[PDB]
Amino acid sequence: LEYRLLPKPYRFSFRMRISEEIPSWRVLAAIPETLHVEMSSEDVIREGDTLRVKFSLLNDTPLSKEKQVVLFVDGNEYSVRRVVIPPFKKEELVFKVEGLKKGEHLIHTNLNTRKTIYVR
Amino acid sequence: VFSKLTGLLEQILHRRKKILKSPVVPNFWRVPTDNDIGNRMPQRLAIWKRASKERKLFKMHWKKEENRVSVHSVFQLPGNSWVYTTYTVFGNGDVLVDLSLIPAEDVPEIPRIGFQFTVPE
Amino acid sequence: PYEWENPQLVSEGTEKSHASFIPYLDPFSGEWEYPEEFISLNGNWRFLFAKNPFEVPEDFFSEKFDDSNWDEIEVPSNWEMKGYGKPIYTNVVYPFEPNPPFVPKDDNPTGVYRRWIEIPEDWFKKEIFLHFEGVRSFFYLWVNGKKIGFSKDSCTPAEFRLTDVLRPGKNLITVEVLKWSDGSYLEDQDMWWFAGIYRDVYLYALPKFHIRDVFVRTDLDENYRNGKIFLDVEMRNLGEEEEKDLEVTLITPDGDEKTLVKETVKPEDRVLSFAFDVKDPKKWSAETPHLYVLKLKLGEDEKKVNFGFRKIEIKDGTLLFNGKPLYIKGVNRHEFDPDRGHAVTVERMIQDIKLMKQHNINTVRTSHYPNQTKWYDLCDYFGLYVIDEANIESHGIDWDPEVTLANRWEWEKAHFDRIKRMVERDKNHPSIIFWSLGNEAGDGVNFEKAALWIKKRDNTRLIHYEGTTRRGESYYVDVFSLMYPKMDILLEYASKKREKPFIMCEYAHAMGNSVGNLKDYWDVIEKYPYLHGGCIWDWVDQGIRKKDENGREFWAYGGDFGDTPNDGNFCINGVVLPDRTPEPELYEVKKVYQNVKIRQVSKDTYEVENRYLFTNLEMFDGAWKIRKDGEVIEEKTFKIFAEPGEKRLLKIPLPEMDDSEYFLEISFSLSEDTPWAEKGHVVAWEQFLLKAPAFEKKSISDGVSLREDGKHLTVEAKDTVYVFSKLTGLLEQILHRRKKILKSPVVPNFWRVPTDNDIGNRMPQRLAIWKRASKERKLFKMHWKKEENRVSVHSVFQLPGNSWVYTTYTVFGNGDVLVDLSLIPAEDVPEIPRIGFQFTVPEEFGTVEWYGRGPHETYWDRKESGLFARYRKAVGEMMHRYVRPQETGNRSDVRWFALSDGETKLFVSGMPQIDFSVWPFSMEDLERVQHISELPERDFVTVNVDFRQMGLGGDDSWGAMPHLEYRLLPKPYRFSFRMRISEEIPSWRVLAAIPETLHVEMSSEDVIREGDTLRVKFSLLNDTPLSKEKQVVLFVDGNEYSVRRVVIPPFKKEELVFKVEGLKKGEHLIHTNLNTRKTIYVR
Amino acid sequence: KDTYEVENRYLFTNLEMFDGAWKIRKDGEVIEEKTFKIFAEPGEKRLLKIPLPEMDDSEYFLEISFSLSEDTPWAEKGHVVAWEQFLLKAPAFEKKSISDGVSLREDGKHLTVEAKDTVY
Amino acid sequence: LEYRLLPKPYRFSFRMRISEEIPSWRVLAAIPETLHVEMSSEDVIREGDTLRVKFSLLNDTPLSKEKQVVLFVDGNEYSVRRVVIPPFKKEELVFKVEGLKKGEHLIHTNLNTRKTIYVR
Ligand SMILES: [Mg+2]
Repeated sequence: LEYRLLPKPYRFSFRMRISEEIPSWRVLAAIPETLHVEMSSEDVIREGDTLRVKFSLLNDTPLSKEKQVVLFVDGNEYSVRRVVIPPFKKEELVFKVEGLKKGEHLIHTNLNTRKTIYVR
Repeated sequence: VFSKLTGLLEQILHRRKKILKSPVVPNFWRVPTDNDIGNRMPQRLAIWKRASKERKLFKMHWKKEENRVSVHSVFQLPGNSWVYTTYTVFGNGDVLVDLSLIPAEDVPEIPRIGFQFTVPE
Repeated sequence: PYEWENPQLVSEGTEKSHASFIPYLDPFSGEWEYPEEFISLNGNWRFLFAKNPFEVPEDFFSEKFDDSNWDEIEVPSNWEMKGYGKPIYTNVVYPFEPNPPFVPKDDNPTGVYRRWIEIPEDWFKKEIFLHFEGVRSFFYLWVNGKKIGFSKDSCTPAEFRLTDVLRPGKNLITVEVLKWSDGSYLEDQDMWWFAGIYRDVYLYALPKFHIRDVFVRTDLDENYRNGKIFLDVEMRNLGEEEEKDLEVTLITPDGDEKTLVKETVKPEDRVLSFAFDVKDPKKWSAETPHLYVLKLKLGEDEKKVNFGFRKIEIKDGTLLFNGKPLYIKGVNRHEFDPDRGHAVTVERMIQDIKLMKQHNINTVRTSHYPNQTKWYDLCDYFGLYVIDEANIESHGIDWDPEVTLANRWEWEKAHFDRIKRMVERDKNHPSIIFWSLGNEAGDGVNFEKAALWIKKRDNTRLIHYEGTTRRGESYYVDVFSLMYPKMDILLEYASKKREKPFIMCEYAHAMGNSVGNLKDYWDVIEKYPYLHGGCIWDWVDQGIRKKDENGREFWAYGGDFGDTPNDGNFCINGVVLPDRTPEPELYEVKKVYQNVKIRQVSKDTYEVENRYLFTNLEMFDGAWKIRKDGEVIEEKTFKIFAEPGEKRLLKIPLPEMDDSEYFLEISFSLSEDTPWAEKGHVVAWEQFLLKAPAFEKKSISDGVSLREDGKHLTVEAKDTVYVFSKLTGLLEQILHRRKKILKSPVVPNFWRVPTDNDIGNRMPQRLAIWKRASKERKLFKMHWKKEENRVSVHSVFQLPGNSWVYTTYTVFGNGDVLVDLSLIPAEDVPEIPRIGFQFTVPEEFGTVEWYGRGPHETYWDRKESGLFARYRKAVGEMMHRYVRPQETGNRSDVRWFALSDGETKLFVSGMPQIDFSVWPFSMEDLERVQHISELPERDFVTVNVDFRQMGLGGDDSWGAMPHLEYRLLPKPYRFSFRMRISEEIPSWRVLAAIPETLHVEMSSEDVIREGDTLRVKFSLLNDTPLSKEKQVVLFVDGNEYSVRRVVIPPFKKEELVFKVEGLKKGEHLIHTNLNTRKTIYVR
Repeated sequence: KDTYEVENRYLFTNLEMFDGAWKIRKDGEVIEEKTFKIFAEPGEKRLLKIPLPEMDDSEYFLEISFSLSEDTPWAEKGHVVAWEQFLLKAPAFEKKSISDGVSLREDGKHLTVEAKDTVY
Repeated sequence: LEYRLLPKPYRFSFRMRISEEIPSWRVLAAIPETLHVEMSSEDVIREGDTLRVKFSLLNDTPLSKEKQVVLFVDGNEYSVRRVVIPPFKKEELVFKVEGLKKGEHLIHTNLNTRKTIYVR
C-alpha cells in the first residue's frame, strides 16, 4: 500500500534554465505565497440544530498550493480538510458543527479567521 | 513558444537554437515490468496510458507582470480526470513548471505523475 | 467484393474537403452570387428506374447508347416523390435484414441519370470541377463513357477534377445511384428512407494557380473590446510558372474597406498564415448579427467569406457567449417538406427561420446530419445559434462494446470521413457554436479519435455527443448532454461542483397534443447553476401530402404506402404541421422562451427584468391594458430604459373599481420593422389579477310545477320544461318555447380520447374501467323534493369499478338550473382521466363566446400562454386538426360560455369556474378515425363541461406520465355549474340564493381512565341542494390535534370517528371548527 | 482584481454628486492615481473597471475613495465620505545565503557574539 | 471569543538589524526549514484490538515550527494533531486507530511516512 499513488488530488513543480553554465540549485525567483480566505456562517442557531461554516480559498499565485484547513471550536480541534488549489482558482468548503449547547461559542481556523456564534 | 490549439509548450529557442524535438506533455504511464504483467496492471490501469497520449484543451489564458508572464492550460483526460499546467517565465530566463492533477471519483490508482519531452541526441 | 458493400472504401477520384464558397450570400443586399465561369446542371435529365443494380441495361454509360425512349426527371429531387418506388418509414429497425456490411441484391432501388452538356473553348486554359452538393446513398460517375470514381456520404458534397477527360463542345455525364449501401448502416435516423440526386449540381473553372481553402478565426481580449483575426490561406498550383499578385481586403458592416495583405507570390503548393489586430469591432450574436467580409484575389481567382467576431467558452462550468451567460432556447429541425421530401427550397428555409425567431427560439440543432450550405448562411444573416451534427447514427446495431460499429476497426475511416467532411465544409460560419459527433451511434475508439482531431483543428467551438455522456462523464466532449432527462437528474447535476455545463439535446417530446410542464423545466434551469437549456423535439411533423379515394387531402405517415415493416405515426413529432401551420403547443414555447420577466410588487407597482444578453429594453414599445370582465377599458403606451440584467420599477395608476373582475396585461413589441418581423410584433407579455369580483345571490319568489307519470318527471319554470327519466335517472330533454335543445341525455363523463403520450404509457389499458363507467351505470335510487320556489331531482348511480356518483338538479322559478356532481371512487380503482358532464345539441348551435383563457386550447400543464379575455368563434374552429386525431379544443379557467343558434342562447357559468370543449362529432367518432380526412359530417354538437382533465405530460412518449401535480388521484370530488336557456346572455356574477349550512352533532364518553383512548363521533347532515367539501379539525385544550377531509353529497349524513391518545388526569376541552364543544374528565 | 462592484446605500443621493478616485500603492508608496465619476441611484449596484499595470515582486494595494465635488454647509470640497482598500498582489520574499563569519567569546558571566560592526 | 488568546502553544519570530540605512524588508537570511520524522507501530494486531502509531519530530533548525500532523488510513483522512516544536527539541505523539477489519491496511501521513499493517 505504502508505495502506491491512490486517486486523490496531487501537485508538483520544478525550475528549468537553459544557460552556458550550471546555476546554484539553492537560489530561486521570489513569488507571493499567500491565499485569500473568507469564512461565513449563521451568526446564530437553536440548541439541537447544525452550524454550517463556509470557506472560500482564492489562489492568485503562480504555483499549486496544498493546505490543511483545521476548524477550532472553543479552542479545541474539531475537524480538518485537505485541499489542493491550482493557480487562478477559488475553492469552497462546508464544515458541519454538531452538539453546541446554549450560549456563545468561538469558531476560528489556522488561516486567521474568527467568529462568535450564539446558540438560543 | 506555446500553441493556442494544443495548450502545450512546443519549442524552446536558445540563441536561435532549437532545444525541444517534441512538446512537454503531462505523463502518467510507465512501461510494464514483469511484476506489473503478473498483477494485470496493463488492463487495470489502461485509462492512464490513454490519458498519457490524448487530452482535450478546455481553457487557456496568460497574465503578464513587470518581471514575469504566466501561461495556464486546463485539460480534461480519459477517465474524466482534470490536469492544470502553469508555466511562469521570469526576466532572468528561469521557467517555473507546475502541475495539479484532480482525478475522477471512479478512476483506479496512478502508475506515475510527471512531464515528458525529447531533446536532440 | 462490391465497392457499395466495403466500409473501408469511403470514396474514389474525389477532391479533398474545403470550406463553402458557392453560392455566396451578400450580407449588404441579401442576394445570392455565383462565379462568372459557372454552369448549373439543374433541370431535366434522361432517367431509368430499376428494382436492383443487376436489372440495368448493359453499356448504359456509353456515348453510342440510345436513351431516347427513357423518362425525363427534374434535378434536384427524391424519386419517391416523383412516382418511382415507394417511401419507407422505420424508427430503429433497418428496412433490410441487418448483417453489416451486406445489403440485398434482389431489392435495392437503383436510378441512372444521363445528360449532355456544352463546355466553352476558353475554359480549357483553366481547371474544371464537377460538384454534387448531396446524393443518397451511393453513386458511380461516368464522363464521355470513362469511369471517374464513386462517393458514399449522403449529406456532404462530392467534387471531381475533369480537365483531362472533358472536350470542347458537347460532353456526356452518366450517374448511377443506389438507395442502400454499406453507408446506409450509419444513416439509421428516425425519418423516411428516400434516394436520388436531391441537391444541386454544377460545373465551375479556376485558374491553374488558385486558392483551394480559407480558414478565418477570431479572438477577443479579456474585456471583449478589441479583436484579432487569424487567417489561413492554402494555395494549389497545377502547371502555372509566372508569379501572381495576392490581395486581401476587409469590409466592415458599415461598408468601409481596408487592405490587410498585398504581396506577389511564386506559384507553389503552400499554406500562408496571417494575424491582424482590429479595434472595437462590432460583435456578432443571435440578437445582433453583424458580419464582416474577407475579399481574396489571387491573379484572376476571386472568393468572398462572411465571418463575425464572437467567443464561446466555459468558465467554472458556466457557458459564456462574448462574456455573458448563454441560455440555449432551442429546437431540433429535420430538413423536410411534404411535397419535395429532403429537396427543400430557400423560400421554405426563410419561412422556417422567421417563424422560429417570431416564437422566441434562439437555437437550431441540425438533427441529425449537415444541411444545405445555404441554411448556415441564413442563420449567420438572420441571427440563430447552430449545433451542426455529422451524418452518423447506427441505432439498429446493438451498442454492446463488442457489437457496436463505434468499436469496429473496419468502420474506423468511415466515422472519421463523415465528421471531417462536415467540419472542413462549415468551419467559417459564426452561427455554428457546437460540433456534434452524431446521434445514437454507441461509444468507442472510432468517436474518441475523430473528436481529438476536431479540437487540434478548431479550438474555437465546443464538442457535444450524447452517445458518450449517457454512460457518464467523457473526456473528449466539452458539454454534458442527456435526452429527455426527468427533473431529478437536472437537480442532481446542479447539487455538486461541475466543470461542464448541462444541455438537453432533446426534451419535451411534441408528438401529437403534448409539450406539458415546459414552464416547470425552465423554473429549474434559471434557478440552479450549471444548467444552460436545451432543444425541443422537434420543429416539423414529417407528414407526406397524399389524396384518398374521394380525392380529399390528408397527411400520410408509416403504413400509408403499403410499406412493411413500418413504425406508423412516430415520425409526427412537431410543434408545427407539415405546411408550417403552428400547433397550439407553439404558443406555450413562445411564452416560456420570452426574454423579459415581470413581477407584481404591489397592485400598482411592477418590476421588469431584462434577460436579453446584448439588447436594451429602450428598443421596445411598452403598453399596459386593464380588462373589466374581459373587455379593455384602459390602454397606455410607455418606454422603459433597462440594460441587460437590470431590474426597473413600473408604476401604473389604477382607476376606482366596481364589483366586476379586473385583469392587467403588460406587453413589449417591436418599435420598428426588422428583417424577421413587422412593427407591433409582440416579443413578451405578462398578466395579473387586480381585483376578484363580487358575486350576487338573488332570492327567487317565482314558483315551479311538477308532473309525475310512469316513465317521466316533468319540471316547468317560466317557458322551459325539463324532462327526467325514472328508468335512466338522466335529464333527457329540455323544451324551450316548445323547441327541443338536447339531441342526447346529459351523462356523467370520466373519459378523454387517448393522446400519443397516453398510448405510450398504456393509459387505455390501465384506465379502461373509467371508459366503461362513461357508457354504463346502474340507477340505485332516485327521489325529488319540491319547495315554494324550487324542485331538486337526485339520482344515485354505481359504476364499473364499483365507484358511486351522485347527480343533483335544482330548477328555480326564474328558469335557472344548478347541476351538481359528487364522485366517491372505490378503494382499488386507478386514477381518473376527466371529471365532467357530456351532452349533444343540434348543429344549428354554431357560434360560441366565452370569458376565460384563450384564444387557443389550453390544458392543466400547458396554459401559461392563455390570456384572460372575452372571445367569439364558430364551432368548426374550436378544435385543432392533429395529423392523428386526438383529444383537442379544451378551454381552461372559464367563468362563462354561451352557444347561439341566432335567437336562443344556452348559457353556462362556473361556481366559480369550469373547463369546456365543443366538437362537431361524437367522442366515439374522434377515437375511431386515424386521419383528418375520415372525420365525418354530423347534424349535432357534443358539449363537454368539466371540473378538470389530467395533464398532457410528454417528458417522453414511451412511458413517462404527467407530473404528479396534474393527475386526478382516486379521492372524493365534487363539482357544480349553472345553466340557463334564454334569448339574451345573463350576468355570470348573479346566482340564485340557497342555504349553505350543515347540521352537526359531536358525541363521546364524558370520561375515561388515564392510559385509555377517547372516541369522538361526528354526524354531518347535508339537507342543501349542493355538494359540500369540509375540513373537520379537532382541538384539544385549544391546540390543533387532528383534521379530516369530507365530501357530503346532497340529502346525506356522514359519520366520523377521531381517536384521542395521551390525556393525563384532569378535565380537558374538546371542540371543533363547527361550533361543537365538550369538557372531558380523566380519572 | 480589475473589476469592483459599488453599492449606493444613501436614501436620497445619486453617487454622481461625488468625485471618485483610485490609487495603487507599491510597498506603501503610491505609483498611480486616477479620478472617475459613477452614476448610481439609491440602492443600485454599478461595476467599476480599473486597468492594472505590470507588477514586480513588490506588494501592491488598491484604495477606492469618494469625496465632496464642491463645498457643503458642514464641510469643504475634497472631504472623504467613503473609502475601501484591497490587496492586488502579495510580495515575493527573498532569502540570501550568507557567506560571512561570526565570532564568539565566553567568560564567567557573559557570552559575546561579533558580526560586522555589531556586538551582542 | 474571536479576539482572545486562549491557552494553547504559540510561536512568533522577527528579524532585527542595526545599520546606517534601512534594508529591504522582503530580503532575509536563508535557513534550513525541514523536520526529521520517524513513524512506528505494531506491524500487526487482532481484529477488535487498537493500533498505536508513534511519531517523533526533531527540530534542529533555529526557528519554532507549527505543523498539522495528519494520519491517513487506506487513503482516507482519519485524525489530525496540531504541534509547536521549539528549536533543538524532539516531540512525541501517539495516535489510536480503531475498527480495522481482517486484511492488510495502509497507514501514512503528510510527512512522507508510510507502513503496511496486518489485522489477524
Ligand atoms: Mg405535435
